[PDB]
Amino acid sequence: MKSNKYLTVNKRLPALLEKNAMRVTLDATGNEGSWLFIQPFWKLRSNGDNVVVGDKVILNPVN
Amino acid sequence: TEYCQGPCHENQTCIVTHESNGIDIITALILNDISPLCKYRMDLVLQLKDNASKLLLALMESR
Repeated sequence: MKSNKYLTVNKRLPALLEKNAMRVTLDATGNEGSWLFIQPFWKLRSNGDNVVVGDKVILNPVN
Repeated sequence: TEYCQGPCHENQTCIVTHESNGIDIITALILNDISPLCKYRMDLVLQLKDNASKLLLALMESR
């Protein structure tokens, strides 16, 4: 909210120093890859279940 | 249940006024659904709910 930018993951971009890691930054308009899937990494809810407030969600990359 | 499913009048007080949350755990058993168990197999969660309800009924009886 403060930065007014959307967290977007540039799949084809190395990180600052990681050898084989992807880059995630804040894009002001979205590169069509800014879709994140909230999978149930908490292991409590199930696919399609309401995202429990405080649940250990998994914001995995989509693109 | 079999402890207090009769009008024992003692085990019921012993259980409700317990500094363990167990009386709350029975309520949680009734209401809250067992997320991993229920999806894979639904009969056992039903049995748990039925037994919890029977225990709670046992907890009042002639009071």
